Amino acid sequence: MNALVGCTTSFDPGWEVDAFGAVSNLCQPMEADLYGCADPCWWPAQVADTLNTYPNWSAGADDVMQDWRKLQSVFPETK
Amino acid sequence: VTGEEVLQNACAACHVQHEDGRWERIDAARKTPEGWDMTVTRMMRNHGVALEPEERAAIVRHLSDTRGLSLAETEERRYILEREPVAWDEGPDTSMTQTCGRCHSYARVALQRRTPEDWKHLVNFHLGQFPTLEYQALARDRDWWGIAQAEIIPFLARTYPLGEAPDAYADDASGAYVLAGRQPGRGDYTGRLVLKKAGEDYEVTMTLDFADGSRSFSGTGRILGAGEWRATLSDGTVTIRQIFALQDGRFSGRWHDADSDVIGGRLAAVKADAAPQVLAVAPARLKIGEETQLRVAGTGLGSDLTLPEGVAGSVESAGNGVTVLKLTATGTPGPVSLELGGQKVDLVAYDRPDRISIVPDLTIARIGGNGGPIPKVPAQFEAMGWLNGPDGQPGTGDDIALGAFPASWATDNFDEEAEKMQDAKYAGSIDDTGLFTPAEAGPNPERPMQTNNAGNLKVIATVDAEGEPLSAEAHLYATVQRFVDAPIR
Amino acid sequence: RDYILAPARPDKLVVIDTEKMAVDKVITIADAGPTPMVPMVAPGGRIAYATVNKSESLVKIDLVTGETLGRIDLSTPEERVKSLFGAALSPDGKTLAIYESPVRLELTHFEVQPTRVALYDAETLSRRKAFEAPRQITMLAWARDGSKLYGLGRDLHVMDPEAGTLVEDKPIQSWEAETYAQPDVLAVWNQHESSGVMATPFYTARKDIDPADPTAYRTGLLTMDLETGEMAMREVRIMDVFYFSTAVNPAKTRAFGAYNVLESFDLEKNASIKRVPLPHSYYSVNVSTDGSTVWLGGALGDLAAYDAETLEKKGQVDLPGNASMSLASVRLFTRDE
Ligand code: HEC
Ligand code: HEC
Repeated sequence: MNALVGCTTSFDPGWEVDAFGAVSNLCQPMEADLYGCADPCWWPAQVADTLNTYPNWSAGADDVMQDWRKLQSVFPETK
Repeated sequence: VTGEEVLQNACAACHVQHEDGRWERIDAARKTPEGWDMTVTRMMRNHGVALEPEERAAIVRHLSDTRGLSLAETEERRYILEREPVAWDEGPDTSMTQTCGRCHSYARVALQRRTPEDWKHLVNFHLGQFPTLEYQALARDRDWWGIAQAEIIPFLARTYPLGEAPDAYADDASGAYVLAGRQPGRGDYTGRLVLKKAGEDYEVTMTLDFADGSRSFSGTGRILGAGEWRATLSDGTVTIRQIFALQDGRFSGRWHDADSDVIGGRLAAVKADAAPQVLAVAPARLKIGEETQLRVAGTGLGSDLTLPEGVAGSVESAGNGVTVLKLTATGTPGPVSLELGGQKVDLVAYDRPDRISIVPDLTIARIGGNGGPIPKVPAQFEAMGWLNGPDGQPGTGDDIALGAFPASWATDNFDEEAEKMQDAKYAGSIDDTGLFTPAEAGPNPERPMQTNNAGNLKVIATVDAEGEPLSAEAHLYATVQRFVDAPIR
Repeated sequence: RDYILAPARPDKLVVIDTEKMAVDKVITIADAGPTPMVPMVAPGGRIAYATVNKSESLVKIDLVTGETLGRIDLSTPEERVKSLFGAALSPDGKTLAIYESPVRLELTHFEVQPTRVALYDAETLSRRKAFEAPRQITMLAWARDGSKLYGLGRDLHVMDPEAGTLVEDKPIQSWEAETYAQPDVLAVWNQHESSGVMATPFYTARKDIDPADPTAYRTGLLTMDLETGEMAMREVRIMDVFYFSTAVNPAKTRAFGAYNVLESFDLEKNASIKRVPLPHSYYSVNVSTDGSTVWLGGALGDLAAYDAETLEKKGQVDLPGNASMSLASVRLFTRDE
């Protein structure tokens, strides 16, 4: 998705979109694939990689379905 | 605080300054202000480099001022700096696009220049910081490390050599400017930009005048390196960012909502006292046989108007960066030009558009809010009109643009699968201005597998009059939040 | 008697009693965050090992007392080492094989180092050997006789642990190249213990069929038999869905794959038997000793049990606090009643 600037093109199954050009093959719900993406830093440009760069990013959110609101964006929110 | 100070008091703790004066790593690369911001941020985050707000800003500014790119070196890649939502990103070939543009934009790569050895260090940084990189899709399908050493590193070295940093802007940009541009979803505007030097920065106020009203924002800005202008302005609770290029006393670029960079506008600005120059005319189209108001933005335009065959009219007002015309086109559709103050003004006469397209035609929106710390990311769409042109060519590389047209907007499922899931029902809605607002983030217990309010959608726009067979579609992915983001995506 | 050893973030290993369908014991590990990755159970079901601390360390724990008996830290000040998804205990329980992806940390730059396989004596947790290994290897698995160490990379790498060498490569990337497109294999789940067969689905396409046609894409199954030493790769169905991992039953007659659906395959016919939907995405798959129950895990914090024949859900065991298993490996072991 050269038009989807900033999204990943590594579909395992992907993050913004899946290999089939849809969103139904992404984790259901996304929270179920969130740590699978985070822990091995599979999409380090979209999800915080706890393997090296952000080791404590998921602290306090062991129950991802219940505590997803605790997970922060690592970008101070700017341009 | 000065850059030299931070280099000696903070950076020197690990970065060796060779006898020739050059610093290890630091003097082997050149990049944009946003690029240097990201590097310094990583030093603080990954290597515990303690920096106070003033020190952080000083070193990033110093690097941008002494080791930045020229404006020419950013050509074709400014979209990533401007956070332009309507863009396309790719590398020079399939190999580089897949290898270096699959996580972040390839633009992040193309906006850097380094020595061969440093490009080597950069690639080692990637596999060292992200060891699973070689296990991911598009990497586990090949000898990633072998190819990185034999092909990628030499390609980067050969394609983006260090070269030399350009001289920093050395004039005084203070003064009053006239501007013109447009904001997708709202329309065209004219206005004023006023700069007042204050130390090494500038006090700045930007006033946007739309047909229905005006608003002013005030803040601070600065010129980084050869010509990268960055400023933050506010009005009430609203804050915006300006990402402009300054060259030959003229600003050009994009500004956006600080809290939602998908929302913003593009403009050009020149000194208010400048010689006759047209910045833009709005509208740029004339509906044949219909007298219409036209605002020609620019400097010293006056009221000397010379009209061609198919158009008659007059000047209603002039001054303050805008000359208002009252024209009426008659004849066959097509390009039409007139002169005002000796300057050419290009318009397009037409009875009805041959078709309309949706811009962007493929994009995303992201769920957010719902008690979480990540806000929703909307998607703005606009219905553009076109004229087949000379060779008919209903949709080819020769068509004539008519501009954005008001329209009715609606969303629907992209395909049968999306319809079964009822994506259009939970993914959000689009308003009459073409602005799509996504749904709340988090698992939704109402959907199967309690999945998120994501959706595979289609955006449909319908415009007006004559023959009235004008409809276009866009592909919209209402997707999930991103937890990592950066100055350059 | 069957038990499951499942990792739970940020620092736990949970022992589940499959018969009681309840938690048996919760082991807490120090300096283990963000989550244990690859757990292993020694013969007897009393001692276990697990990589932790961003895969940079490994601990030996007593499954009954819950105490940490020893620890191995792979990293040093000048070299960061990741075991990623590679860590396996020899069948005789005397030797640990740990994958090592290292990077040398210089003052202001990184230097990627060649990947290695390190052998540690299990009882003393002492580093005994280290030899260069191919890159891109995910799982490491021992031959049942303990004479070979297999590494799943761009090809199935057969290494001689005693000599510290790569002696043979079983083709994966070049498998039936005249007929099929290069196999796409994503596998990081260690779950071959119940069958002695390390298996993973793989994706490919018929080269003589229009790539624009969905009928071109096929789902294959790769099975590396750790007992016979033979690897088989074959198409099992036309690809309409994706599965993250697969586990083979003790009888070696069936394989089960999962992600958003659960599907059983007949290894004698190399065809699909049945498919059922899942309440949420799962990653891991294991099979009980008697081969009647399929266990799904990973992603969230619950282990789901399904009947191996009807694929009807039998029950669910929630980990404490619903702590996520992420992509960590979930093992199934036994204890003499
Ligand atoms: C030791 C604690 C450091 C201090 C203080 C600073 N830097 Fe650094 N830097 C350090 C390492 C270990 C590395 C290599 C790994 C990495 O994160 O890249 C670097 C690298 C750089 C680079 C090159 C990065 C690249 O794009 O490849 C730059 C441009 C850089 N460092 C700049 C920099 C500045 C400006 C610093 C003072 C604020 C500074 N570093 C301090 C370690 C350390
Ligand atoms: C995903 C696994 C990636 C791939 C493949 C590539 N890059 Fe990357 N890159 C990635 C991240 C997560 C980051 C941000 C790291 C941080 O914390 O700062 C980057 C950054 C860069 C940069 C900026 C570095 C700096 O100037 O300090 C550059 C120049 C860069 N990346 C280049 C690059 C190239 C050339 C790649 C192809 C080999 C490439 N990246 C791949 C993640 C990923």
